[PDB]
Amino acid sequence: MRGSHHHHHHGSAVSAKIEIYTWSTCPFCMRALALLKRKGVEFQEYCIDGDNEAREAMAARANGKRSLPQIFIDDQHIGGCDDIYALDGSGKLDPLLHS
Repeated sequence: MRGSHHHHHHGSAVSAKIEIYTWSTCPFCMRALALLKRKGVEFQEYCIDGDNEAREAMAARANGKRSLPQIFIDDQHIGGCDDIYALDGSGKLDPLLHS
């Protein structure tokens, strides 16, 4: 196990769980995607183009909301494009990501 290792009782290593439900061609979804990509974070996109079932699954987790996109971090609901950009503008997004 050669290398410069970091020790702080992590045990098994996980990182921020970031999810975004999208339509690929939605300009608001695209805008939210761009922000996340710029940050360089690892995340999961659920592109649900024309997928009615997945939308109902999304709405179940997002306060019944069916608007796109819907964003989650560590299983907490962040909201849509405006929401994440508002958090970033007030310096609240990076420590959720989480740095």
